[PDB]
Amino acid sequence: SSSLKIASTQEARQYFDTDRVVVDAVGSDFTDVGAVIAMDYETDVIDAADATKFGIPVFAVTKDAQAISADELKKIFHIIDLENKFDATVNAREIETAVNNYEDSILPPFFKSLKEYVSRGLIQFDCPGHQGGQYYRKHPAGREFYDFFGETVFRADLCNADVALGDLLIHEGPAVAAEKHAARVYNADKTYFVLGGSSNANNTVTSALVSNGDLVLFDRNNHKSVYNSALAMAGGRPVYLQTNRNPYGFIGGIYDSDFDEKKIRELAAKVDPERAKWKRPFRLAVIQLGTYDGTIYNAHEVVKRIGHLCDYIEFDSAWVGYEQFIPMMRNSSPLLIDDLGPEDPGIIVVQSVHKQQAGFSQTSQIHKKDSHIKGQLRYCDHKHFNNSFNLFMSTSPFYPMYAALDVNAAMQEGEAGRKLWHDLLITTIEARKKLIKAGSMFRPFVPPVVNGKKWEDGDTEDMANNIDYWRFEKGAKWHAYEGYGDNQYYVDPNKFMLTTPGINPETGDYEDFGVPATIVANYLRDHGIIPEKSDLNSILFLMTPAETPAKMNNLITQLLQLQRLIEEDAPLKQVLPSIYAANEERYNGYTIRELCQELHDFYKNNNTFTYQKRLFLREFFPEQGMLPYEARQEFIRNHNKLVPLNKIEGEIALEGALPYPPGVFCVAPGEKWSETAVKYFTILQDGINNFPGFAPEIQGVYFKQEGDKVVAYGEVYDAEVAKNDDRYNN
Amino acid sequence: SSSLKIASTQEARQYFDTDRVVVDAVGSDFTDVGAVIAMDYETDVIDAADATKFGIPVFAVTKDAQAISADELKKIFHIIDLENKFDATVNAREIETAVNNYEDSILPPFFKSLKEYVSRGLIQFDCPGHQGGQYYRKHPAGREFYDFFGETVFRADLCNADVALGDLLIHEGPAVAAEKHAARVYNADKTYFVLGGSSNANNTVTSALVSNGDLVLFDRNNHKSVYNSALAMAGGRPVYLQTNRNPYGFIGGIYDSDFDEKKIRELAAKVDPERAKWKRPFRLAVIQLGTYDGTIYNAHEVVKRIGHLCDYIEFDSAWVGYEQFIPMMRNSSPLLIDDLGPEDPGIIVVQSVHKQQAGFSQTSQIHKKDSHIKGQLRYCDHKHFNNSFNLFMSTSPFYPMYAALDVNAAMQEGEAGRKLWHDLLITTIEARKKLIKAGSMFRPFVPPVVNGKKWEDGDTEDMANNIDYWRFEKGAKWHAYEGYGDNQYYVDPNKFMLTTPGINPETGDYEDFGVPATIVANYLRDHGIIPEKSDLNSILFLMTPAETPAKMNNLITQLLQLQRLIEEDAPLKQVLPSIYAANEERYNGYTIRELCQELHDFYKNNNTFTYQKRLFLREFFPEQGMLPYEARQEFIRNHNKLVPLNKIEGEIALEGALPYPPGVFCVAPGEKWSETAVKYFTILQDGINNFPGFAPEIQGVYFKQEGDKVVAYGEVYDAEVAKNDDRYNN
Ligand SMILES: *Cc1c(COP(=O)(O)O)cnc(C)c1O
Ligand SMILES: *Cc1c(COP(=O)(O)O)cnc(C)c1O
Repeated sequence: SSSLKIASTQEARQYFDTDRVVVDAVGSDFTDVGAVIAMDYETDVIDAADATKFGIPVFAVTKDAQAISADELKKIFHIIDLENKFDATVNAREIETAVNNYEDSILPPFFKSLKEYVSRGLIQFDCPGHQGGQYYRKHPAGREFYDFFGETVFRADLCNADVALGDLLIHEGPAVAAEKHAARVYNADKTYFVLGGSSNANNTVTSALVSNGDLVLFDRNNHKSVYNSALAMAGGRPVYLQTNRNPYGFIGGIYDSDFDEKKIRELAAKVDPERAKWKRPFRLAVIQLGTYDGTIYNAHEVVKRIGHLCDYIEFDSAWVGYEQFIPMMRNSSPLLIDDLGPEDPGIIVVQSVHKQQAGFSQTSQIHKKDSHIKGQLRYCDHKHFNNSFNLFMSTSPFYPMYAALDVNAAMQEGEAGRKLWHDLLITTIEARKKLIKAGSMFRPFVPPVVNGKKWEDGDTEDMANNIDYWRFEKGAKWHAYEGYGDNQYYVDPNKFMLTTPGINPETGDYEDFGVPATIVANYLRDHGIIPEKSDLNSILFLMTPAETPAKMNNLITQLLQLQRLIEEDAPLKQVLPSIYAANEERYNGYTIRELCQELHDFYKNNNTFTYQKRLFLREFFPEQGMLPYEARQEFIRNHNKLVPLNKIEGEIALEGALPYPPGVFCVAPGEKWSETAVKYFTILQDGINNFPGFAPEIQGVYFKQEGDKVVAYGEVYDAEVAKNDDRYNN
Repeated sequence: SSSLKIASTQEARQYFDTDRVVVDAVGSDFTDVGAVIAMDYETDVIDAADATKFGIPVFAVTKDAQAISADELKKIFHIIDLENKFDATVNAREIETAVNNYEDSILPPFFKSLKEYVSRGLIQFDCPGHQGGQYYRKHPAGREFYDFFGETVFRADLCNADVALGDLLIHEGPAVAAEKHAARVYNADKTYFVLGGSSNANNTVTSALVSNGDLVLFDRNNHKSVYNSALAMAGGRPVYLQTNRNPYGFIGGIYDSDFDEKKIRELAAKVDPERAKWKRPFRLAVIQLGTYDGTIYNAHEVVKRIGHLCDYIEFDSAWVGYEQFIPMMRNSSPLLIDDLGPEDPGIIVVQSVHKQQAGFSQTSQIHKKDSHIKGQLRYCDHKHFNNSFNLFMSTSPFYPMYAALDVNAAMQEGEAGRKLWHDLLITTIEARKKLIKAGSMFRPFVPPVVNGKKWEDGDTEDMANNIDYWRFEKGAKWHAYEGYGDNQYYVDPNKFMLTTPGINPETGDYEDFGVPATIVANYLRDHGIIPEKSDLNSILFLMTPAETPAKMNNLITQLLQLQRLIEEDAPLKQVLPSIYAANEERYNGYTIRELCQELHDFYKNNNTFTYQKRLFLREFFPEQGMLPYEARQEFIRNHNKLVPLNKIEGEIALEGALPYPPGVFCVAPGEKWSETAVKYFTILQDGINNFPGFAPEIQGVYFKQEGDKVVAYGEVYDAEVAKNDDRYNN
């Protein structure tokens, strides 16, 4: 027991002697216990130690060992004979050796090395220049920071000259040791540890595979990181697949139909020989496994329906990663597709370990699963893939940030790991029942009825393993998703999503009254609860085993409290203190209902959710005036100008239009501004200039303050400036 | 005093009452003190409090205030009349208000906000998914990690849904607030906080300015990050400038001559019109301000000699940043070039804040100083420069890592900051004197004689402000640098460098006996001291105000101890325990002198340092067979094969050859393997296969295990594979 303590029951106490460490009772969560020591009859302690699925060695003290039943013997490690004092020293050695092996076995390779390295108190003259955080504590501000985070995070901040922790770049020693454990845990062929966010992780993927002018099959929901890297950077040629959207504006998956061999090819107008010739016209297809709004794909049906058309497939799964550890979710896992022939695509998975797994912000993994085509000329080897990695991977990775990727792997590994997640479904499934039965107006976006009974009337333990309760059925009265098919999509259970009053189910039109989600997000924040995101008529909360019932019931106290107030038409001053404070003029003497109604009508009258649909509907994509790689260059060269929003229609944008919702590009670079877009943006822009303290987050557009109102402006192609620029012509 | 304590003298104790906080004597370093309280006659305490240049408010308790001299009054903030009890409460209020303002004034904007945000205990449902590190503590390995780094580093790990700390991407609120303070502190026009290492910082710079086929003036010493981003990535065309090297193999600056307008242009053979036409044929010139081995440029003579030939200039100053804060070093600072006309180049500075400043690994800044040409078509605005920023900046920066860039700015700011650095010159200058006077065989790479007397016989305080003692004179008996000129280059004082026995000064040839620096690096590490790097006959130690005399004398204890043993020909077992252990066979019965001599002869007989020169000498650059952007594409497309080292001469490399020393590319991508290179690498390769436990670090080359020896192999162009690949031809 180096750091680990020892859990003993009061009776067992007097009978063991590894009194070198910290002993403590059992009502423990057993997470800092290296050995458990109890009396044989104290069977519930042996059971508690057991269920955790942790593997803590249990020692049962007896006075009649021959009497312990086989069954209990299947739960313990060693027996301690209380009536024998000659064994007192071997007893202590056994316990100590046990604790030490327990620990030596739970810690991942890199973390264990780093931890031991720091235990040496080496005199560092290498870089970081802060060396031990000792530069920091010499200055008063440096000292506040040093005492704020603590001496350790600095002590363990090391670099390349600390060879005992290996080489993280070309992967050697503990650095690669840990990456290989990640592989074993995730069922991949190589895991690359990325410390620059899945943003830079994608940059590695695309920049390794895609060559200039190569055909990229594009999921239209893709994060800016894919657009820019695969298309604008690598110079690939996208061939988009339209997306399902709905009255709530929710980001859905790809149109069931868009998955047609025949269609895709025609749809591959782009390079007729590339397409109308090849077995696989696409170098890569990049698809969003799980979207921000809870739609998870059946990785199994995609690889089958489009694998032959692409050399590799990148599943950008930043919003997931855990579906491989939740039984009912196995179909969604692409790394659990064990039967890949030489004919199907090398599969690749990019996941932000910080988002919904255990990791510090900026930590992600790249799982490489492509041995099935290891022969091929299309096959991208490690030398090539590590070349890319090294284009974006810093020459000086933050070490404590690497150990986080390492401890997350062991945390997902084993039944204990998969037990942690199950327990979360039980909590989550209960918080939702509580909200629903409690009468909340904010309702979990889940199937109303399932198996004749209603969703909240199911056995939670059944719902925690029964996918029937988490699936978007083909033809949904409730989800509104139009172009989906069977056993194609499911609802991500760790995306606690709630919808707000304002949108009608059956009818799919708006209602007369609606409670903009923003009013709710703000209320929450004002009461010490930070929501992840809140669109127009929905608010989202991100789940991981960190959740505890108290915390779930903490969110619900506030959700019921905000409702009590909206129905009682309280004063807008009271419900949203701060917004009223700042915008006291504009919101003078308002009631929440005043605002709710007002905001509500804006989008209602503005026919909002109609525009959000077309934006991702193929019969409404903008018009590619310039290829993405091209539009960039023009931008880089300064051949552009700032057309105002209103008269920018049909102008070629040199940057993507990134509004919220949904926060994906709406006009890719090189695409010429569409009538749709322009209008959606105008609803937003005017919404900004009408509801101060409620303005939607936009990107790729700039707001010039035009007297009373502010005004959007975008960087557009200027063929004239370009035209007359003698730097390029000849 | 929120966290800040209070330093009072025993006499002053009984006279003040802000007994709400922690009070403590004065023998303080004053770094956790918000107010200092003493008796008027205790003048040395008021002085100690003063010299720190911290700005701590001093309160002087008196019994005859009319008697305190003017001079002392210029040192105190407020007077405390001990003989007045009615003022007891206003006295306490004053002290408390004082401490609170002191603090509110020392903390940078972002740190202060993050710190206050965490003080609220908000219930986080946003991402990171670990939310508070509470996911981690639920698992035994997660718990070891959670207890290892502590609760705070996790608590303050936030994202976008935590709006109160602003928007770090598009820069708003506390995030931009801090970035602007960095600008004020650094004298730039915009500072961009980069959390992906100067590696990604460079990717931002080049990727914003350089357009495809643009002309890049290339410092041949440039880090892989520049080669790859400006050339291999942006597809720029380099025009190299040869580099000064020496018998120690040390990375020097650019050849004084290479800086000739006429030469540069001819030298610009590349695109005759681009050159033999334009005022500025170059879009960018990327130059290494300060190299790994101590040579710092005079930023003032560069901009003057080559500014007109380029639109912008990127000074990759990752090995520096502090020369702007050291008086004698101002010439080297580019941001302290205040007189920039519309005619001269927008100046940009990239610095790794973690390297030799105060920051966590992966932290760097990009200083944008280009307002002087803000009119121009060549002028790269923020919208364009933030576009690049956002290509590599993660959509989820690690926040604690951002506050590090923030506290580093305040730490450099003010006389207190510039006082911290000076003090370091005084320690460092004294450690070297000690080594030299003590008779060490490892000698600081400094001018032997200066001002008639010898270097270690100067007034240290004079040497800490006198550049004469840190400069490579034109024609040096001692530095061996050949192509340098006057007041062109200086020796970086915060790069504690020592050379080893083995190379002859006067003669510039090897000696008969030599002590490979690796022997020393290894000894050191074996005794709890981590050197930053150790080449063939030199070992480097990186300095910052974190150094303390005890630590300096700690290194020296070990340096004298290793010497005592080398002269006494100890057993190789004893001097290098571990190396002997592992390689017990090979080094059996060895004495250190046996190895020293052996290793020594290897490079001697191998004429090593001659090859290292030509490698950066223009009349010995490889032959560009393929432009860098091209060679990559071919690599990406798989048109390649693994030619072994020995028969790889004159083959086109698809990856740079990265040996150590010096750790810069020796064969850029597309360049065909040169005779020089091949040999240099063969010295290394054979050295690996001869001195196990002493193998040089290589990259871009692979070692296939050929029976007894291992073998280097590089990715070379394969025009045939290429030739027959029907995917590209038409
Ligand atoms: C978060 C996100 C990214 C961007 O990566 P970071 O890890 O946040 O730096 C890329 N793809 C998807 C689907 C994402 O949600
Ligand atoms: C360190 C270095 C880099 C690489 O940047 P990191 O900060 O280490 O990620 C780029 N340029 C130079 C001159 C460097 O020394």
